[PDB]
Amino acid sequence: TQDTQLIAVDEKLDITTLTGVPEEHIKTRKVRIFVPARNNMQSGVNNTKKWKMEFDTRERWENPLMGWSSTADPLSNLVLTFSTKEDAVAFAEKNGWSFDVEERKVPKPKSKSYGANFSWNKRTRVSTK
Amino acid sequence: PKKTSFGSLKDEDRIFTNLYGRHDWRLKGAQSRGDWYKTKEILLKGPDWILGEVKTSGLRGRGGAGFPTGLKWSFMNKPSDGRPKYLVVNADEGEPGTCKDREIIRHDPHKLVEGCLVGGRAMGARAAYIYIRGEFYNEASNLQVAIREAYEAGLIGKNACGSGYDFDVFVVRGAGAYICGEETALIESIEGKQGKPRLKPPFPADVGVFGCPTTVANVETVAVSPTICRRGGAWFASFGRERNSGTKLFNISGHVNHPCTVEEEMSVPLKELIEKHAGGVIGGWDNLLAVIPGGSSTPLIPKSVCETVLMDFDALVQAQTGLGTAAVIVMDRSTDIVKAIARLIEFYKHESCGQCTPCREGVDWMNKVMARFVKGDARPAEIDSLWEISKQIEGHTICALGDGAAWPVQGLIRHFRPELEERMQQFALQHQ
Amino acid sequence: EAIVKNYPEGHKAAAVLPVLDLAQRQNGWLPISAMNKVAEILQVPPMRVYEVATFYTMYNRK
Ligand SMILES: Cc1cc2nc3c(=O)[nH]c(=O)nc-3n(C[C@H](O)[C@H](O)[C@H](O)COP(=O)(O)O)c2cc1C
Ligand code: SF4
Repeated sequence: TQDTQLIAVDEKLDITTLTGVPEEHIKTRKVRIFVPARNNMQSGVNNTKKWKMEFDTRERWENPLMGWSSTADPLSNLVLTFSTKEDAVAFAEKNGWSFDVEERKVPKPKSKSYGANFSWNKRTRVSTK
Repeated sequence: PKKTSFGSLKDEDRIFTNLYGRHDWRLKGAQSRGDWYKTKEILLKGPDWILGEVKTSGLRGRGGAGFPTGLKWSFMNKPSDGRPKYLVVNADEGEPGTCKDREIIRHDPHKLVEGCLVGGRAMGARAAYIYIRGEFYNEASNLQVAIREAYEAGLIGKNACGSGYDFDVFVVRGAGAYICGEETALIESIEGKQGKPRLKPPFPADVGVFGCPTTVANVETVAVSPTICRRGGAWFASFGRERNSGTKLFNISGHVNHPCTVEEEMSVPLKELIEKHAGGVIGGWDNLLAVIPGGSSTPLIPKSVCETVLMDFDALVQAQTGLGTAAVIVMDRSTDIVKAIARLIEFYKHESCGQCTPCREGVDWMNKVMARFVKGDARPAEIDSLWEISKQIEGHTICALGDGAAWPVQGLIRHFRPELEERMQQFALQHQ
Repeated sequence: EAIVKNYPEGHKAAAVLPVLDLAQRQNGWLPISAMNKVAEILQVPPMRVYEVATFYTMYNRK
């Protein structure tokens, strides 16, 4: 139905040599994927709804001039977004970075009722509003 | 058929026979009037019977509520879960113009305690928590010596009137706040916590004081209950009109010759009420500039509507206001309506418990901007901003104090916008 | 004691209103020591007494 001289190719993609990443950056660097935990200073939620990948932090020395934050690894302030973790891990393997996986932690739904603020015998009765 | 006019309530038909302190307010005079008559039979007849006659009489909320007493008291007919069912009676009366509860309680407390006994028998309540505004010290002292006399006579307490219903009354002081008149704020105040209202649901029915099933009531609401129970719902249903039936203890004050509080049949036009009882507004009917109906919470009404409208909840609703607690306050021509509403909303700002944002912030904002209005420092645009702020306050507050403070502003704007405009024009002209 | 027995057991802090008012009845102006004494009498945390002292009218703190 889509005849274009199709060929079964079982082994996974090795686009590594195509990407141009240097050997030690494609080998030594370890990237982890995760859902970023929300800033506890905020109650907003729509920042833990994506799968972001980031790389291990490297040396950060202070230059002699003003004590700036000169670094050497270019892939330090590089974070990639992904809808589902499967896409992220596929990208990681096909690129060739050693990857680490953390499962999407989500808040457990707790039973909440205002009638618990008052009680006849339960300890849950509040003492101030 | 339908009673053509309402007014001149029969003197023997007035429920509060000692409203003016003309009779012995202790047990002897109360029983001479007819208090504590047929109680035994009333408890024996049952909560279902009492609830039937409270529906037949058809009392809308006497404490400025309007909800029928029938279903409100039927909310306490479900089988007891084990928690101690209680009855609560509210007696704050901090509302500008409210003086009837204080008068009845210092003059007819035995009728009140008989309302609590009969009502609580209907309610399935263990006892009554009769809460008294702390400023009314001698009034509480009188009601409780009356209560002690009733206890000595055995009418209230164990086996009340020889019926086995173990009802009781607890006299509760309050360190003073109009917000304590709100039913859930009352629950909170009597719970030893702050007088901040709680959000419903949980309604006061299932969850009340200490979490037990309770139900609030006005002093007048329960005080009229025993007499109408002894007589039957026909007496209350006869007076007044449909829905709004019976009698209400009207309070009259302001710029009237005789600022009195009198009992009168229900749904009576104001034109008769102010002139015949209060000696007319000082300066004649012409001098009357405005009248605020029951409670300052209800918006003020110009004289163009008061002379025709009856004093009944639905008609005042048609009059763009509410019936409230029949605290008719009259302001004459010499009265500065703007400054009067200024002091009124200043009282509201002083009484806000500050729980929810709309009340706590908007009432203060209104106080400042409207005091500027009273002085005259404003642009004609700010009237619309004040109206929109009044709308914002309405409906977004935990309790109804927000609504009761927003409504007077709405009435003032709607009925006296040009007076505001000329005031601010004069303010613009005087300074150059 | 009379104020305490009026209220159901378990919920006894509800009596914090009269007793503290009772303090007024014997002292008028209420020192911070009066609030602490009422708190220790009613087995209620001191600031729960401070809240009702500073939120209602009268209760002259000066
Ligand atoms: C701010 C505020 C103050 C109130 N003050 C009183 C009051 O002083 N007396 C009263 O009977 N009801 C007062 N109420 C109404 C109560 O919340 C409750 O609806 C009423 O006591 C029921 O009376 P009823 O049982 O006669 O219908 C107040 C409500 C609000 C929102
Ligand atoms: S309107 Fe809100 S803030 Fe104001 S007294 Fe009622 S609950 Fe408290």
